[PDB]
Amino acid sequence: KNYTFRCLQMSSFANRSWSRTDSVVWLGDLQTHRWSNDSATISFTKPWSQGKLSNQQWEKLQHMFQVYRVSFTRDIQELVKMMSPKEDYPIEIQLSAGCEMYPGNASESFLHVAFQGKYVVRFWGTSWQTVPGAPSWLDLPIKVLNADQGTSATVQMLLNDTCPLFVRGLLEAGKSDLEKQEKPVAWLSSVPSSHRQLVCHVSGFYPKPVWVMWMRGDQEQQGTHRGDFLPNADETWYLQATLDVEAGEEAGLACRVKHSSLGGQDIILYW
Amino acid sequence: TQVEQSPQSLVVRQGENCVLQCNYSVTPDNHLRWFKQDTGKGLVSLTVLVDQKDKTSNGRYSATLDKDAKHSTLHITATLLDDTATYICVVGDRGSALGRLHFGAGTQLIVIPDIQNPDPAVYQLRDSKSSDKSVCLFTDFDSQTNVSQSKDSDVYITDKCVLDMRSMDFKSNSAVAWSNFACANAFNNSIIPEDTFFPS
Amino acid sequence: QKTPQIQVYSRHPPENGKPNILNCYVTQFHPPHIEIQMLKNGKKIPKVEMSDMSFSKDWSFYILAHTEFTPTETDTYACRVKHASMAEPKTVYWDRDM
Amino acid sequence: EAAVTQSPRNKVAVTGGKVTLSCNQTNNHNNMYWYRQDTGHGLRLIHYSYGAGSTEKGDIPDGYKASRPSQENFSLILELATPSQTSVYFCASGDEGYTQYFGPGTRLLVLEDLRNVTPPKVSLFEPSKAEISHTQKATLVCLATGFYPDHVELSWWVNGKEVHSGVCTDPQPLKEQPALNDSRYSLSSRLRVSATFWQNPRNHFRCQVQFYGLSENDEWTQDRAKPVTQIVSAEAWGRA
Ligand SMILES: CCCCCCCCCCCCCCCCCCCCCCCCCC(=O)N[C@@H](CO[C@H]1O[C@H](CO)[C@H](OCc2ccccc2)[C@H](O)[C@H]1O)[C@H](O)[C@H](O)CCCCCCCCCCCCCC
Ligand SMILES: *[C@@H]1O[C@H](CO[C@@H]2O[C@@H](C)[C@@H](O)[C@@H](O)[C@@H]2O)[C@@H](O[C@@H]2O[C@H](CO)[C@@H](O)[C@H](O)[C@H]2NC(C)=O)[C@H](O)[C@H]1NC(C)=O
Ligand SMILES: *[C@@H]1O[C@H](CO)[C@@H](O[C@@H]2O[C@H](CO)[C@@H](O)[C@H](O)[C@H]2NC(C)=O)[C@H](O)[C@H]1NC(C)=O
Ligand SMILES: *[C@@H]1O[C@H](CO)[C@@H](O[C@@H]2O[C@H](CO)[C@@H](O)[C@H](O)[C@H]2NC(C)=O)[C@H](O)[C@H]1NC(C)=O
Ligand SMILES: [Cl-]
Ligand code: NA
Ligand code: NA
Repeated sequence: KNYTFRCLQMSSFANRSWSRTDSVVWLGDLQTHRWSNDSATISFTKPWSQGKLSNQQWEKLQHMFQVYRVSFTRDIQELVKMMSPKEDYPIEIQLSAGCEMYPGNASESFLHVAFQGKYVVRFWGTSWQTVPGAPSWLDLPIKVLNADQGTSATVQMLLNDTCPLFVRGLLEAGKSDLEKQEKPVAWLSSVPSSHRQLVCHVSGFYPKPVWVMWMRGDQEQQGTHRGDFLPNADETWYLQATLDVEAGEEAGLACRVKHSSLGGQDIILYW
Repeated sequence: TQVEQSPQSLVVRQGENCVLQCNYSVTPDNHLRWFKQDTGKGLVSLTVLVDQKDKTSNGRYSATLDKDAKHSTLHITATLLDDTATYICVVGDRGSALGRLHFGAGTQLIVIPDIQNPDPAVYQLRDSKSSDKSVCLFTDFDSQTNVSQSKDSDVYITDKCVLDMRSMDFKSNSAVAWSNFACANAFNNSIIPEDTFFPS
Repeated sequence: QKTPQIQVYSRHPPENGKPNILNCYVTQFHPPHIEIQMLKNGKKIPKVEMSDMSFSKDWSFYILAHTEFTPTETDTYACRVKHASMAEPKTVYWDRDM
Repeated sequence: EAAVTQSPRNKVAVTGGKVTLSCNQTNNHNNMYWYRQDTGHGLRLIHYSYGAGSTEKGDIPDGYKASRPSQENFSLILELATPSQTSVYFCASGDEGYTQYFGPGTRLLVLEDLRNVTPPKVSLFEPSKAEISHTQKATLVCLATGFYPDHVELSWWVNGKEVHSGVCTDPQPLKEQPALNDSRYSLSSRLRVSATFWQNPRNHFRCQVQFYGLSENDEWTQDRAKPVTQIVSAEAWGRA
């Protein structure tokens, strides 16, 4: 039960002038913060998004980011001018930052930077560095970003101390939302597929771990194709399992669904 | 402007201390640098302040910075004549070349020098080539004396000026007057000391 | 420049005449500039809520458009997506059986 | 000691003329910057460059073109000079760090017309015997007169070497005809030495005035000599 905290940033630069930066923050599969370009301040999307920080501690932290966002926008603009005409607009930059919480007050922080949808740069130790696969021209940006000692000290304190502290508080304040149990509802349906395809729908369950198999009596069908986990708007999950069968063979088949919320009483739907 | 300096200008006597103020609104504020600009010349870096509550020193120059207040002061202890200069406050918004420098308009400092032993006199000097032409040199007066221009516009008189014979540790005021007129009646409009030596 | 996958699905089990939420989950696209419409019989539904855009470990973007709807035997519901990657807009119709 | 040089150091130009301010730097700095200094303002950025071939607009780029032909050289080009571009221009360079190393400055004056431009006459006045006996000190006085505009550098030279000790020069030149619009200027300077030093007849004293005016290429229709950038000096030997 190791929760990963993710501060996702997306920045788009269309030309020299026009740009926008939007962020979202995840603790596991729950959104905690939102920061639209239009908004001057970071928005809580949960009651407990402030964690265990005081109002004074949060203001300090928010201000750090407010300066960051404006600063970052100008830096990228200047870095483009520096590399010009090697690299040109439009430019897409993504940041994935945060810390992965382990038991026994253990964690591991990270700050990954993608450029045009490719992971090129990370903050490691006490400096920025390129990763394997990165183009060599980024060495000048990296040299320049590593010149700024103030930024380095700040990010170090942010990744080493501030992240694990904050996230450890989040886990306490948002315990009831994190550990919530939402029950799945299931329903059946069928379509042709080159031979019909039976579909077992499972919707409205939390947390994400779930077990869904087609069965005839007590015989797990090997042809059961589990689909992707699709989200609902109310922060519950949707999954479907399909089984390809022949016409007149649908009789006998059932869809069994196991989930922690149901607590023993598995859902069994017969065709 | 995001960088304001105070006072705009000030006058002090040799030996006295002065405090120069810098207040800024620059965001973010990575570092603050104090320059010295002698009249005509270029920019000489005195010190650079980086920390949240930094203090620096450079002989007679010491400075402080408080980033919370966005305030910095430059202290000059025991002013000398050579301190006569403009003092410029510059804030950098990055710790790298991606930064823009934000410049103050400056603070003009004048240091009035301490004339040890005055000996005011008006002399006549002769041109090395054509000996008929001459100038009148009012010299070796104290700083409290003021040299005014002549009533006659054909007579020219310069502002007072201080030179420093460094090897001897000696300073002297002077002003020059010429026309096309005698030296006895050259600085009449100026209120000159009564013990002013007029040679024969 | 990756091309967007689209998946249409209902929150609750679909019953004719009975209010429900219809979801459109667009994923695996880049760059993140995108237009997502939800249609009823080819016409643009008003007041369609949109989740904040985000991205996965592989740096691919995703977004969940959703809206209220009441399914009938006649009414058709779809999700229309315009992206730079696709020459023409891709329409994916809802099928309650799928 | 990352030094930066500028040329010219002082320039008189006419309206509509072309003026090129150069900046050389041997420190292998990628980044170079152009500023101008005006009263009531701090240094204001005009153009900057992140490397050879690149030029980027500053805060006040209007009326200026930049040029970075090499890592070493960065030029500011006034294509059509105007009086408003009268200023002191400072060049700078730097690496990836925040420090910018500034050049010594370039004084540019842009005149409406060059008709009134005239070099100085220079006279050296020898110390009075009265002063020598009274102080055991000797004051030479130099006098630059009849020049326009007021872009002069007066310097003292003893035995072919420049002297700073015991010198002071008027902070600004005075106008000879304050009533007239384009008055000629006069400037004075003093050099004080010990009597024994002045009395030595092997000591050669010289007052040098560097006048800044027209170049070879500038057009000239008047009859008097072409008032070009030049030195004028006066000199005298010591005597017992
Ligand atoms: C990160 C985990 C946080 C967890 C805890 C908080 C969670 C709550 C939710 C918050 C949600 C936030 C949403 C945003 C999430 C994404 C952001 C995650 C990454 C954080 C990075 C923050 C950087 C902080 C520093 C900064 O703002 N740098 C700014 C401003 O720096 C100035 O101002 C500072 C004031 O603090 C400091 O001066 C003060 C100082 C001086 C001397 C000594 C000490 C201090 C600096 O010296 C000074 O230079 C600087 O412009 C940086 O360069 C910005 C860019 C950094 C990211 C670059 C990424 C690589 C990009 C590669 C480009 C390649 C493509 C090129 C074409
Ligand atoms: C902050 O911690 C790092 C080590 O932690 C690693 O880097 C972080 C940014 C984050 O990604 C963690 O999950 C990583 O485990 C310290 O870096 C070391 O610093 C020492 C001394 O300065 C240096 O000798 C080592 O080379 C660094 N280690 C590595 C792996 O590069 C850093 O000093 C810490 N800073 C502060 C202010 O606490
Ligand atoms: C910079 O890019 C933006 C965003 O693409 C440009 O704004 C767009 O302009 C086109 C017209 O060609 C419109 O169809 C879009 O609706 C505009 N989008 C937005 C968000 O405004 C902008 O014109 C570009 N600016 C420059 C100077 O090139
Ligand atoms: C994203 O946010 C930035 C920062 O607020 C916007 O930049 C501002 O744009 C407004 C309107 O064009 C100007 O009044 C400000 O001068 C800009 N501020 C700064 C700090 O540059 C930017 O326009 C926003 N982009 C979009 C597409 O909404
Ligand atoms: Cl200016
Ligand atoms: Na005397
Ligand atoms: Na000299």
